[PDB]
Amino acid sequence: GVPTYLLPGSGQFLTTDDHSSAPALPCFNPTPEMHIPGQVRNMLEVVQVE
Amino acid sequence: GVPTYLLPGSGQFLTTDDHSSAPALPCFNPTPEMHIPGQVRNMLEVVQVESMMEINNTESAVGMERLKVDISALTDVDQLLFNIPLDIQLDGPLRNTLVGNISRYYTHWSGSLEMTFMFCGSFMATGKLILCYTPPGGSCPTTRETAMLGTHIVWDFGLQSSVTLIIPWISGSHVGYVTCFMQTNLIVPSESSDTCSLIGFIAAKDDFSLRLMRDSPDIG
Amino acid sequence: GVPTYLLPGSGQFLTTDDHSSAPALPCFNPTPEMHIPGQVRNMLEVVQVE
Amino acid sequence: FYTLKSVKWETGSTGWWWKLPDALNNIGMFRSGFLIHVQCNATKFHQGALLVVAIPEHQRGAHNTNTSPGFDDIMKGEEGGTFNHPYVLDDGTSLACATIFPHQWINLRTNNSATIVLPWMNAAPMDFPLRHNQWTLAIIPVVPLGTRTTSSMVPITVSIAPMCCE
Amino acid sequence: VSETLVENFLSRAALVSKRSFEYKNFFKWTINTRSFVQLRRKLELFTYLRFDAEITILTTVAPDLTLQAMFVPTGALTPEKQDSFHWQSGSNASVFFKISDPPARITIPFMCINSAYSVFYDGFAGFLYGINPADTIGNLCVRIVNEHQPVGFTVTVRVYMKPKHIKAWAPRPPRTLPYMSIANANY
Amino acid sequence: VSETLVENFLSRAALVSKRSFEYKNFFKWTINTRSFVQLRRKLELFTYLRFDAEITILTTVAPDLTLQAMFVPTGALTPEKQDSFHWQSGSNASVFFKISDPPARITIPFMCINSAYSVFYDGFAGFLYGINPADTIGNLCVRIVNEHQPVGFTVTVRVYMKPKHIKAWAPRPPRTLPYMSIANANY
Amino acid sequence: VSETLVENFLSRAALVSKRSFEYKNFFKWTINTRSFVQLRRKLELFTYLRFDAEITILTTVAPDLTLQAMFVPTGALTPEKQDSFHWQSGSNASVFFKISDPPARITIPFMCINSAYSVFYDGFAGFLYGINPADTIGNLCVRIVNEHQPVGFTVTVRVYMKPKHIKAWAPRPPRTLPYMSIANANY
Repeated sequence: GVPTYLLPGSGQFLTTDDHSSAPALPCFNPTPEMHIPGQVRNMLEVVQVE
Repeated sequence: GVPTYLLPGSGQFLTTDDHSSAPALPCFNPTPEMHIPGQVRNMLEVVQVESMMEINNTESAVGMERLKVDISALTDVDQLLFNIPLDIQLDGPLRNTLVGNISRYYTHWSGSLEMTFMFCGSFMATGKLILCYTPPGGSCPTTRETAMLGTHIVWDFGLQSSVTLIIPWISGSHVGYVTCFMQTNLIVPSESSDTCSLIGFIAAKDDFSLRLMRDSPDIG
Repeated sequence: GVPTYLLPGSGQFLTTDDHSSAPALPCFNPTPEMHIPGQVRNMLEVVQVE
Repeated sequence: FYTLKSVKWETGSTGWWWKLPDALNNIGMFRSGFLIHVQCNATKFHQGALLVVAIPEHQRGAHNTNTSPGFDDIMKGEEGGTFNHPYVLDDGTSLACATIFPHQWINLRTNNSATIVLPWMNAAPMDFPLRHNQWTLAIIPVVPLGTRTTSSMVPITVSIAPMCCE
Repeated sequence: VSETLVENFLSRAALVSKRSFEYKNFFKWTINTRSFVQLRRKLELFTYLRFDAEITILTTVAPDLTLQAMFVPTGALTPEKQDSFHWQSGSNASVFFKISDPPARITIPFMCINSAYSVFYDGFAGFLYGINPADTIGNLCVRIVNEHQPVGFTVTVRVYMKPKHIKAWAPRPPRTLPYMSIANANY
Repeated sequence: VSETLVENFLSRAALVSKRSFEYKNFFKWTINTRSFVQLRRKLELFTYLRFDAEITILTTVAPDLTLQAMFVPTGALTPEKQDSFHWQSGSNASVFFKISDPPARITIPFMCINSAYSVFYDGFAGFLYGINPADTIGNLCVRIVNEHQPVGFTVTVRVYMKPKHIKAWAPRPPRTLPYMSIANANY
Repeated sequence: VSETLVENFLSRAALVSKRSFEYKNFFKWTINTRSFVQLRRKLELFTYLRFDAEITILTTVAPDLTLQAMFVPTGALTPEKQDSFHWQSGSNASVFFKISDPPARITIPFMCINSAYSVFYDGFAGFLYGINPADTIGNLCVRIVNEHQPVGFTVTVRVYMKPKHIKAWAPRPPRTLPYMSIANANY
């Protein structure tokens, strides 16, 4: 086995960091996408509307 | 040594995730495979097999007398015989079917169904029947003169002993009817018995799909 | 540091699994091999003897 | 290519089951590919249907008790038993879903013959034929018969032929 | 600007539920996201959107107690007594976690039958106004798994939600008057 | 569709056994899978199948107690007293785990002498109806390893089973009448 | 067949020693492998063999106690009192482990001066029958490192041995009569 040691900051819970999560229902297919008009990606497309 | 730190969610125990496990008996050989016929890999190969259904949904019918209907010559003229509500999660004529008992496990379903009827009287007997299908947006016609408006087929035992009826598909989101009508009076010879019989089959087509798995309420 | 999380089954002690072990005396030389006759490798060589 | 004793099917009849390895055991014997031919005969005036099915590993169950069945009730042998309750196949599995097994329909209007080829189906390559009932040939009358008069004989005859028994 | 994307605009990971119980005995919270008016107003700006949950359950007590948290989707039955046989069913996601460990984490994928969640539904179900039957997700039931120690317990549970993998559609003007209830949008 | 494969259809990982013991002293459970009628009916649909076990033992007590869980295959002897010399034998899989740690996990490979488990056996052994002598797997005996502290203990053990690597043969119609016993299929 | 190799035939990892001590105070066990008659008979089948030890010490108590386990090879001195200055010597392998942690593990390489261990020695040392002076390995002395808490302790130590990297020579017929002692092979 590979040796290791814990850094300070282990076991804490931030609220802003992003990590992978364990799925609840593996091998479950969501319903697929569909081209719905009016998709917005950035909020600066909102503020340019008069 | 490499440094590390524990994410939140360590040491928990889910019941659905898959991971490798430590073996109990390492370097132990199982007995090898052998080509046993009838191997199934996907459960949609099960539901495409046709199965009988309970046509005679009336009360006081116990046992294997729920699978057939009677059409006596002296009794009925221009009378409807049966109807099938197309509600698989709900009780009725389709509860004890092979397409029914699988799809109680799953909760979302969509796919085209196929129904096959079969006559079982004598060689001599003839007579006509019509099979009106009604979409869920329309009411089930209880009169024949309104029943010719919907999609129907004129079935004649005599010339043909069986019939295939394709149902257009609709998903289950939160109802459709397949009804029958006696076209003409049954005529039989003097030697054969008067009472004949019908049997209805059901089998899903290949676009039948299931999405979300749950436990079954069928068994206690 | 690399992030990680513990699977269920950590810290247990099986008796059949094989893993690497920390040596007691590192950089210690054993006495070398020598061709001793009658070496057996598999136990089916024993049962074939009448 | 052996033949069995012909049975009489009437209105009150309710089913028949043979155990294939056993029912054929008591005739001149001690990899087996079974072939089964079932043929009844009637005139054009009779009517009715059957259901010839060959259920593998069919484990029966005693009605409304806790006692497992015995040596004589299971291995009747070469006579063939009768279903006490054909609608639940004597084990609770419904007859309506029984078409998953290899089966053919004898409908007296259309035809009066059925033929099922049964291959060797066991996990072990060897089998004890005195202590194991491999297949169970079962015929079940779904729609009973009827004439103007009382019921007729309409005899049914099962013909079994193995290949490469040992 | 990497800051103002919609995938970054709704990833706050705020609290949604906090209800304790003293040693009815088990905690059942519906998954409707209209709990706090801070997060609710940020979802008023879009008509249709699509995401996943990433639930985190944080637990503090006032002791080596074990907790079970079971997720139940829509259509399946929900338990009513703590030792019911619905808890023993394995057709639903359950997680077993202690108190001394770091808190549990589980993500819930997109489970509407349409292409997106309908935040606003100008229509009726059956025959209710503003209730889409394909919108709701389910509920998570949290019980404890121990024989109760006859001492002073106070088990308080906090639930956090980080909606990620956001896609949005049809931006809408924000709400300026305060809310009346959580069933509809009165003023 | 990735959902409806047989390898995914029988991988529920449900509970099979839960029997506590108070401080006879050790827990011995047979490995027959016909414990709960929910899992038993899902195995009625197939004639022959082949899998492995992946046992998980979850333990909660009502304290730094150490537990031994020993697996015993068929043909070998099973212990009858807690301090017997069968527990000291090393020709069988044992695992030593605490309570404070995350729960133990061990998988049991396919150990029938045939090509698959025979769920239904229309035949007799020796001379029993419906008992295949090559079908059974063994049993796991769980004892504690401590001198008993003379205080109020309540050690409750839960065992979970995830059958994976499934292969199936010969689909069969499901059962509609409820069970009478677990020895056979009466009604 | 991967099952019946000699490297797989003697890798059982069984128990060899179990002797507790109550709070002389420290546990000293010789490393002779002729402890249990189950493992001893499996070593009767071969004349000369060669391996390494892989000791595992499992410790349960009836509390955050720290344990020292020191290995002493042959020729070096062994301690007689718990606080002796032989424990402070650093010319021998020592391991410091707690109770709450998972148990300690240490492997001991092949340390005979010949090419293999002589299980049977038809000869004399000096001037004893059946004692080869190059056969013995040493002994491990296990003490505790704490000031004793004046309460009821019961510290029980179990030692396991997995001989791996096996090579064997000259197979021999097994023993059928039971043993008289562990010094020789009387009957």
